[PDB]
Amino acid sequence: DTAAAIRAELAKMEPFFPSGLKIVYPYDTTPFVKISIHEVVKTLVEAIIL
Amino acid sequence: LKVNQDGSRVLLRDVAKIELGGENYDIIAEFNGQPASGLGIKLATGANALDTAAAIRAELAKMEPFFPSGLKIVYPYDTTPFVKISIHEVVKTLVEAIILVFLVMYLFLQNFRATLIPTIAVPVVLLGTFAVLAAFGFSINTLTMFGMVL
Amino acid sequence: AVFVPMAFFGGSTGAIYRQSITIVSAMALSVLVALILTPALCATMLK
Amino acid sequence: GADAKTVQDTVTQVIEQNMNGIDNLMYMSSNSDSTGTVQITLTFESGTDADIAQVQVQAKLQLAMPLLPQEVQQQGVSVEKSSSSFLMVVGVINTDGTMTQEDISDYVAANMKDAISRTSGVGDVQLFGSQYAMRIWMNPNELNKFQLTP
Amino acid sequence: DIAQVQVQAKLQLAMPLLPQEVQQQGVSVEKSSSSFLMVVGVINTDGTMTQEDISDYVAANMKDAISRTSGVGDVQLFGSQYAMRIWMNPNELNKFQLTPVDVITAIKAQNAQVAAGQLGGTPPVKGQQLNASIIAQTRLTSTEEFGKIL
Amino acid sequence: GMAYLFVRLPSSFLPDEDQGVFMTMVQLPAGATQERTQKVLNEVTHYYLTKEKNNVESVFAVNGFGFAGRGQNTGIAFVSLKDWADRPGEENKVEAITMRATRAFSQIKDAMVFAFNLPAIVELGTATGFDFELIDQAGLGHEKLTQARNQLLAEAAKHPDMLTSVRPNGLEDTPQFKIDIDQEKAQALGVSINDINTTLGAAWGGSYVNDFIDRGRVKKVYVMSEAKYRMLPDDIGDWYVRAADGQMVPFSAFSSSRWEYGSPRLERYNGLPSMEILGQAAPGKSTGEAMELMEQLASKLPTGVGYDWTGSYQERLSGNQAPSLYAISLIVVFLCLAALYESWSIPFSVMLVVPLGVIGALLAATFRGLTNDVYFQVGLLTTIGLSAKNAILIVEFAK
Amino acid sequence: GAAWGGSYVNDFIDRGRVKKVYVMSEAKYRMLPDDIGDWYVRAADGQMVP
Ligand SMILES: CC[n+]1c(-c2ccccc2)c2cc(N)ccc2c2ccc(N)cc21
Ligand SMILES: CC[n+]1c(-c2ccccc2)c2cc(N)ccc2c2ccc(N)cc21
Repeated sequence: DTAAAIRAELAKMEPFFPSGLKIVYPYDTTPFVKISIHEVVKTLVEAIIL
Repeated sequence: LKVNQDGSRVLLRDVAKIELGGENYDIIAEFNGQPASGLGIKLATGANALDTAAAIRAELAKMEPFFPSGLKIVYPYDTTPFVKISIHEVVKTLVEAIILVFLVMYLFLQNFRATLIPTIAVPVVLLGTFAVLAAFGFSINTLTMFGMVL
Repeated sequence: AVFVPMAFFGGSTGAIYRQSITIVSAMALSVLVALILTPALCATMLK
Repeated sequence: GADAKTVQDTVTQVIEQNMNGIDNLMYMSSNSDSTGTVQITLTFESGTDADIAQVQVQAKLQLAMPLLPQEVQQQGVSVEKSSSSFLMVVGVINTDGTMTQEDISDYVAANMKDAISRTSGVGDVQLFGSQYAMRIWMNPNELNKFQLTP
Repeated sequence: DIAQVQVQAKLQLAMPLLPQEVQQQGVSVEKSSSSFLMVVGVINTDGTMTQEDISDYVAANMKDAISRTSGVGDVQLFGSQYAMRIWMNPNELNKFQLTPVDVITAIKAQNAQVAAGQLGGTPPVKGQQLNASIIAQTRLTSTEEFGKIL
Repeated sequence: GMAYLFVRLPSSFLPDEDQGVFMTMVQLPAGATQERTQKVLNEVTHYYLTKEKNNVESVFAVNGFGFAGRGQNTGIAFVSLKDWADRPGEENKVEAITMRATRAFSQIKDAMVFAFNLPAIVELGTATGFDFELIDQAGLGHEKLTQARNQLLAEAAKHPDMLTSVRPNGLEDTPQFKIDIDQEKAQALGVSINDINTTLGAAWGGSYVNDFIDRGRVKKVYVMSEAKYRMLPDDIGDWYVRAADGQMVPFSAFSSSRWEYGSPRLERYNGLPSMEILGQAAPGKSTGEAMELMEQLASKLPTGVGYDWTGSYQERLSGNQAPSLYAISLIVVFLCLAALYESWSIPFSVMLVVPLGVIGALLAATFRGLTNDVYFQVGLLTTIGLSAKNAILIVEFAK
Repeated sequence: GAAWGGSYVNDFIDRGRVKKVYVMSEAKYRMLPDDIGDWYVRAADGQMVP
C-alpha cells in the first residue's frame, strides 16, 4: 500500500519532466505479491473443482 | 557607553529615550471604544470544549482578588452559553414529547393506568442509551442529543 | 441496518452519520424494555 | 524585522527540506510574511493521534534548527495543536483607576496568561497586545554627537 | 512511534557537546528496515544528461515528496543534490597572498540574507501614509555571481 | 415524482445557525498604515453601537490582525449579541444583522469590509464551493507564477458558463524599498559589513538583545529607534556608521535607494511555491462540475504549472457515500425479513413502503425553504424504520 | 580541513530551491602526501608560510 502511493507522488511528477527524462523500474517487490494472490486463489479454485 | 577625553560621561539615556513599553506594537484592541487587552484562547484539537472553558474560569477566579484598582473582567465572544441552550432546549423538547404522549394515550384508552406504561418505557431507554455511548467512546454531543429525540 | 451501514462514515463527516448507533442503542433497548418489563407491567397491573 | 523573501528561504524552506519520515500525511501548507512570520500546517488523517503527530513533526523541524539564523533561535519556535477558531475570549479593561492599551496588556501577560495556557489542555493563546519590555529608542543625531553606533 | 522519540530526545541532551560541523550537518532518528523495496531508477534518452544533472533533478522535485509519502522510513539518494561547488587553487592563492579562511569569510558576508526593517512600522508617528518592507542583502543565485565575489 | 422532487432539492451539509455571536473582518489596500485601518474599525463599531443598540451587547475590535493573516493592513471586530429573549424577530437575528451590515460597509466605506456568519463546524464544508491551488512544479519563480494564476482567474471569468465567483486568497502585491549596499565602496573607507548590517537591522526592524527582570518576572529587552528617524526613505542617510579610522560615515555614501515590486505573503504547498485560490460553484451548478471545469483551465496554462486541491474535500456525503450507505442498508433489511419469514414476497412488500413515506418527507423539505442536509438525511432513515414497523405489523399479523 | 576534506560554509538558492555551498580544492592539489606543502597559510606579519 505504501509502494502504491510511491507511484501516487511519482505519477504527478512525470508530466513536468525535461526532454529525455524517463522512469525505469529495477528491483521491485510489488509484483511478487501479485503472484502470491494469483497463485493461491488459483490453487484455492483447483481445490474446489477437484 | 563612553568616557570622552574631558572626563564627561555619555550615558544610554543621553543618546536614547527609555520607557517601559510593549515588545510588539503591531496590534491594539478596543472594547466598545475603550482601551483593552485580552486572551483569545483556542482549542486543542481533541480537547473537551465546555469542560476546558469551565477550567478557564478556574484559573481566572483565583486571579481576580489580586487585581489593581479598576481592573475588571468582561466576556465578549463566548461559546459556553450556546451548549446551555442546547440542553435546556432538547430536555424541554424531550419533556414535551412525553406530556403530548399521555394525551394521545388517554384519548384512545380512557383507562388511566394504561397511560403510564408508555410513560416509563421511554424514560428508561433514554437512560440506557447514555450508558452505551459512554462505553463506546462518544460524548453528549449536539448530534447525539438530537438522536435522543429522533 | 438502515442505521449502522449508514453509520460506516467516511472522512470529516465521520461523527455525522455515525452518532445512528446512538439510535441503535436506543432501538435495542426499546426492544429489551419491551421484551422484558412491558410484558411484566402489562400483566402486573392493567384493568 | 525580516521581509517576506527573507523568511521564505532562511526559515520556511529549511524546515520543509526536513519535514519527512512522519507517519500519516495528507499534505503540507505554508505562509511567509513581510512582518517576519512563518506558519506551516501538517494535516494528518481523520482520527489520527494528535498527541504523537505533535512530536514526529516537532523533532524533525529540529534537525534544521541549527540551519536557521540565530535571531529565529532566540525567538519563539513552536509546535502546537491547532483548531482554526477561538472559543472563550476574555476581555480586560479598567474603570476607576484608569490605565492604558499597554499597562493592561502587560498585567494580562504577567499573572493570568501563563496560568491560562497550561490550564485544562489549551492549544495556543493569542495575547491581544504585548507583554512589557525594556524598550530603548535610539536617537541617531545624539549618536553621531559622541561618535557612536547601535 | 514512541521509541523513535525517547531515543531522539536524549541524543539531543548531547547535541551541544558535539562539533558545530555535525550540528549544521544532518543528524537524524528514523525507523529502519535493513532492506529496500521500490528502487526507482531515473535516466535520460533523447536530450542526454549526466550522472549529476539527473541526480539533482531527482533530489529537487521528486525526493522530498517521496520521503513524506505513505510512511516512508528513509530515502537513500543515489548521487547528490546540486551545490555551489568551489575548487580552490592553492597556487593562485599564494599569488595574491591569501588563505581558504578569507575565501570562507567572503561567502559569509556577500552570500547572505539580512533582515532590514520597514518604512512606516512598527509603532509609527500618528499620520503616516505608507508602510512597506525593506529589502537588503539577497542570497546569490548563479555561478556567475559567485565568480564576482570580491 | 419522488425522483423529480429529489434531484431538484439542492444539497447542503449542515445549516448555519444563530450562535448569539458573530464577527466581521477588515482589510485595507496596498501599503496602508495603523492610522488608516483604525479609522475603518472605528466606523464599523458605530454601526453596532449607534445603529444596533437593541441587538448588540458589546464589540471587541482588534487593529492590525485579520483572519487572513497579519499586518497593519487588516482588522477584526468580535461581536457579542444580546441574548435570544431580547431579540424577537427574524430581523433581529444574525442573517438579517450581517446583511444590512455588509450593505453599510460597501456603501459608506472606501477600503474592504465584509462581515460573515459563524458556521460552527469548521472552515470547510461550504458546499457548492471549493478551494483550488496552483503549484509551480518546474524551476520558475514567483513572477511567472503570478502571471499564470492571473490567466486562470481570467479564463474562469470570461466563459462562465454556468457562471462562478473566483478570486485569490491574499497576494495583494505591494512595493518594497530595496537598499543596495556596495561592497567595494564600504571596505574602501573602512567600514565592516557586520557593523553596517546591525545598524540597519537593529534601527529599522529592532533587535532582541538580552533579558532583564521587571517586578520579579523575566522579560525581554529591545533596541530600535525613535519613531521619527525611521518613517521615510530619506531618513536612511541620517544614520552614521563608524569606520576603522575613527571617523563617521553616512549611509548615503555606500547605499543606493530604489523601489521594487514583491509580495507580502508568499505561500507554499507540499514543499513548493504556490498560491491559494478561493472560488465557489455556480448558483446553478454544484461542486462536482465546477471543480472539473476548473481542471481543464489549469492544464491549458504555461509549462511548469500544475495543480493540487488544498485542503474540499476527500469524499463527501451526497457523493460516493450516501449511495453506498442506502445501497448496503437495502441488501440487509431484505434480510432479517427472511431470517424470521421465508418467502420471496414478504420482503418485497416492505421494500416498497420505502418510497411511500419518503415522498412526503421530500415535499415538506422541498416546500418550506429547507434543503437536503444532514438532519433531513437522517429523518429519511428514521422513516424506512417506522414504515417497516407499521407495514410489518400488517404483514406479521396477517401471515 | 577545508582544503582536503571540504567545509559546509553557507546556503544559497538555485532555481528557487535552497541548497548548500561547499569549499574545497581542485582535485590535483590534494591527491598525494607531497601536495601538503603547496598550501601557504598567512602569518600575522603579512608573509606566506608553507
Ligand atoms: C479510524 C479510527 N477509529 C476506529 C479504528 C479504525 C481502524 C483501525 C483501528 C481503529 C474505530 C474502530 C471501531 N471498531 C469502532 C470505532 C472507531 C472510531 C470511532 C470514532 C473516531 N473518531 C475514530 C474511530
Ligand atoms: C463572494 C466571494 N468572496 C468571499 C466570500 C463570501 C461569502 C461566502 C464565502 C466567501 C470573500 C469572503 C471573505 N471573508 C473575504 C473576502 C472575500 C472575497 C474577495 C474577493 C472576491 N473577488 C470574492 C470574495
